[PDB]
Amino acid sequence: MQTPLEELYNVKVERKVSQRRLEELGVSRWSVWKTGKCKLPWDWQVDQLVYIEEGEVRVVPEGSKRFMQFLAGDLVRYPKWLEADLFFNAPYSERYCFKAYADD
Amino acid sequence: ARIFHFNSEVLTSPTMESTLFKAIQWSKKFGGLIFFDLNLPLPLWRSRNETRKLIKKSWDEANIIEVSQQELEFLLDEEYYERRRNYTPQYFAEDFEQTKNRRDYYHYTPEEIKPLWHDDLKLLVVTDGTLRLHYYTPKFDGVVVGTEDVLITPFTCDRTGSGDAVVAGIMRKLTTCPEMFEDQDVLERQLRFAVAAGIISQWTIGAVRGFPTESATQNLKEQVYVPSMW
Amino acid sequence: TEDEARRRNWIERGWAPWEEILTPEADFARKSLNEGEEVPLQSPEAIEAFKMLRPSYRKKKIKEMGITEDEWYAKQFEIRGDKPPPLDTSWAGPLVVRQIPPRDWPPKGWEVDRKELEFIREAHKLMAERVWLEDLDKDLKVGEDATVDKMCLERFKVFLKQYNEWVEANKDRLEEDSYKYDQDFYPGRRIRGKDYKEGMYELPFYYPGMICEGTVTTLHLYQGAFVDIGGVHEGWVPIKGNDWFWIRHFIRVGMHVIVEITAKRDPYRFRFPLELRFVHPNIDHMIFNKFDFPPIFHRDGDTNPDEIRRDCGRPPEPRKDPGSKPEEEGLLSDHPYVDKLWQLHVAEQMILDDYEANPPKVILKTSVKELDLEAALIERKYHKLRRNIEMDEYDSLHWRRSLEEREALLRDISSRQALGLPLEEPGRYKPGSFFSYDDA
Repeated sequence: MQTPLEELYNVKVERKVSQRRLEELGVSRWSVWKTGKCKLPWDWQVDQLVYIEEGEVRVVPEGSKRFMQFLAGDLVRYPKWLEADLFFNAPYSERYCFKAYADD
Repeated sequence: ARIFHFNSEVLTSPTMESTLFKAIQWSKKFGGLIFFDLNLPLPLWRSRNETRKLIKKSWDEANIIEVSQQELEFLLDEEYYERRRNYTPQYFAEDFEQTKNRRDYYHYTPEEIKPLWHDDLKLLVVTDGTLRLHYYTPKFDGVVVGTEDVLITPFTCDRTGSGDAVVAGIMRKLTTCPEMFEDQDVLERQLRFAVAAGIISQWTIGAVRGFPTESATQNLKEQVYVPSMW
Repeated sequence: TEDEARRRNWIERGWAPWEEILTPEADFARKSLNEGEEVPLQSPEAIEAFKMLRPSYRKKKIKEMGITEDEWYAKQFEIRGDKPPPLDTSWAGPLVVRQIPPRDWPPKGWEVDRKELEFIREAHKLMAERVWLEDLDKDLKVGEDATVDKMCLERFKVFLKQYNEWVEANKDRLEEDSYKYDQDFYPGRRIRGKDYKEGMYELPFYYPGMICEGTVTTLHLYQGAFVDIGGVHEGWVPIKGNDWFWIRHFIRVGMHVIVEITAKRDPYRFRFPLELRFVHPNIDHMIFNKFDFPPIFHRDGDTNPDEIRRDCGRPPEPRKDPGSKPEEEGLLSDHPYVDKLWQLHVAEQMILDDYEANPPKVILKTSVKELDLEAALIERKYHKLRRNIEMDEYDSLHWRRSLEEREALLRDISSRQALGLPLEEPGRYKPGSFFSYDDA
């Protein structure tokens, strides 16, 4: 359809995050997750903040024919109750943090 | 001869094309009418523009022209009429008849036919098989409703040559009923004879083997049509 | 009894005694068959219906009544039965309005001066000002004091300047999109072609809360009344079913009404982008059948049902409840990339073996350029292996990710249970009736 997937699925993105915002979030203390070329299905049970440090991921929501692309330097907030397949085609590295209600 | 008849197959030969236009000159000098039965061969279906240039000279020399529905749409615009047939209203039909989803028997307007009309043309006939015979004259136009039944004899039906029987039936009535050119009611009644001849021709394997006689054609016409349409 | 069943058919099944305009033959059939099979007709209705079987008798009857034939043809299309109590619409005080720019200006993807926009947006705080009917007299401006130049409309005029700039730059594009997406015109679609006139209001000119004067143009038995409010889209008052049985006496085509905009929606997704309610006449007491959701289009690019329902406000597709609590499930530690590492591990080991020796089926091609043979050969000559250790560290990262989600989930559960917030996505998971080696 005409509406982008990020708007439909409430995937908040902050492409090209400044270093000041990273330190406000305390990204340097976040855990590290990395992968190579693979496919990851996941259903988010809580909100997750992801800061991509290397590579890119293409996110295909359940039943979708389109994808959302996030690149290194982007800060992504995956919403609670989201079901999607994450696709990687090259080395990928990220720092993540799961957020409960309130929190951040 | 009062009617000179030829097809477009002679236009594929350089020798016949030169010979054809000398025959037309003699026939017109002696008062004969020129009947162009298009029947486009395989090469002439390649492109509209090349075919129109190839047939234009012979088209202009003809007093009577018979074309099929497919040939006419190919010569004018094949995609426009294909889109026209495939149109379906989104919410509701424009009239009750459009709800029945019946077969398309579109009657071309004389303004659509205008690029193909010339001064010497007396009668243009567009054949949708034996189902419809659209006729066009300088004064009037209309359609003759016909029919077909090859499923009545599934093992002997063969449509080959039925187009020739329709053309032969037209020429049979044109020579003996000269008022067909000027009287619309007379023209429609005589064209139903050509419809009947085409129907019978489809009931036999082989074109020549299955061509019908006059009495058989007249019998079928009176059986198919109500007496007021004879 | 034959009072609750009739009421049940009206309320539950939408029954209404709609008029049946019968031909003389049909009218005679119903009046005569009530008497018997082959009997002398006795009732005055059936006797008269027998006479009416001849149109010559009807013409004689019409002339004796002094009316024309067409008037008689129109008298048969008359509503039978009793009439509803006539409407009595009372105004709840005077109609007091402001000229407030729509809150949603400008449209998405259209750039305007943000300094002018903030000047425009100042008028949106005027809705908080209180107005009392005991006060619309103290300093009322009338006559020569109420000319347009005397009024402060500066913030609305800046909106008009931006609106006209947007109209002149997007008018042709919007009409082109209407032809691309909408094959046939229908009330609620964009007026186009010869029917379009310059000066028709575009959708961003309207906003909920506006009061409009318009005329009724179309009545639909299953949809409602469509009102021309001076725009390129007609407004829509939702009325359907049995309600039209009485409402048809008051809502007629071509009559002038006063309407209020209750919702404005995207015309690509919703059939009727402008939703209205009648202010004058007031027919709130006559409307009983309501639309659960506004009707939408199902278009060519709509292949995912979950995306469609998010474009509108419709619930998710229900599923059977799994019957298991997500916070009580075991953690996941199998990193999806491990299966790829295993293939690379096997490819390196079989290449090393060849180096030594000669110095239902699924096939997995492996490239030599994605293998690290320099480290493998040193490990081979030195002798789990490095690749096996590499698989465990990827598993540890995946296990840590699962652990942190579960820990956040446990806190999230306690907060939601305390504040009465849903644990599962609402609409999802409808209930029932809705549808050893290691030790050895």
